[PDB]
Amino acid sequence: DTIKVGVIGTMSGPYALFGKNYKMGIDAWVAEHGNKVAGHTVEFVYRDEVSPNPAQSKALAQELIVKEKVQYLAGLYFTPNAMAVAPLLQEAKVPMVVMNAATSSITEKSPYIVRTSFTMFQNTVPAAKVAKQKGATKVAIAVSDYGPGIDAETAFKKTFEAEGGKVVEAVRMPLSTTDFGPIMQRIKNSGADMIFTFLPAGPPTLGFVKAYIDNGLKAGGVKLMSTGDVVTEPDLPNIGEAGLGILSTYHYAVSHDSPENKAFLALLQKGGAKLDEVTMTSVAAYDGARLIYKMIEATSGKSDPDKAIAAVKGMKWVSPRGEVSIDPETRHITQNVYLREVEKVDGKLINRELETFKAQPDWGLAKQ
Ligand code: NA
Repeated sequence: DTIKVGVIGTMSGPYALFGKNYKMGIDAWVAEHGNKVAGHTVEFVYRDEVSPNPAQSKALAQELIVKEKVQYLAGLYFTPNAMAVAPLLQEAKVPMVVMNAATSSITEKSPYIVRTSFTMFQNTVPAAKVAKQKGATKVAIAVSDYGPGIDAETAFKKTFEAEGGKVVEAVRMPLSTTDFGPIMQRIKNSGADMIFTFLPAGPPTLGFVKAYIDNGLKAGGVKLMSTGDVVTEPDLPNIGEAGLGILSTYHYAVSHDSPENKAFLALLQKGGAKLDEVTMTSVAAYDGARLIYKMIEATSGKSDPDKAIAAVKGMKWVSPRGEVSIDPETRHITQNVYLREVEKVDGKLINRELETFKAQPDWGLAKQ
């Protein structure tokens, strides 16, 4: 009668907050909705992804399938880890609800993947539109050198150049980069008036932003446009008031002003989470738990991945982030993308949402 769900996330190490947020978001879901579905108890089992390490995530998934007999897998912070698990799913008859990894093609790697996070194209196409609206003419792109960074670079170049913008520099930064000073010097030298950047949220984003400020680019009038990965709320106090004014596009802000988001923050606090630790992976986990409960109801708690996936395709609901749906073609969450600016409101640094771009699909797949 117990159905287990195996959640793989960054539970320890440099990215620990992001995996802790999967547990926070699932705990919030359970605080509201309970742990019973279709006459079964649902139990979430957590395993630690740690870092980009495909073989490790493959092995964790296989252990969860064999030893824990999970009916569903979920989580996956890093793209390469999600890619390692994807080819297992159909033979194992276990769906995977991706709660972060954001490279567009992940959903194409199995019929049994559904994604409740975001894609890089989805958030980057609005960033390029806003860059043009804000008067940028020459942009330097700097992205981490792996799947989602390459998607962000491609999306920004294509969209910005179609708007008449020029990309004057494009740097793919190794994931291991910790000293960002030389990159900042290269950007200065390029004469770009704006930077567009993505790095995975965690130490790389903190380092990049601090170098952008401390090397004087921000005060020198080189504006920063990022995806929201680069300015996650728990790092705003670590950047401090020097981060005021940084622009980003993203599908979720802790400051989102809606009744559903206010209720979600209350549930996070009631499930045991702290507000200044809340990140985007919590909302992807909360919505991913909704989809898992729907799949269990649709299948009466029996393993039947074809019926489970069919039940979530086309589903529409109001998330804490805004109105969302699962596109049946891509199995990716269609959602608003917001333009935000780092602001201080009632003594707190937040990403204030200034503009909405409604109902964005995964632009990386939508024109195929
Ligand atoms: Na597809």
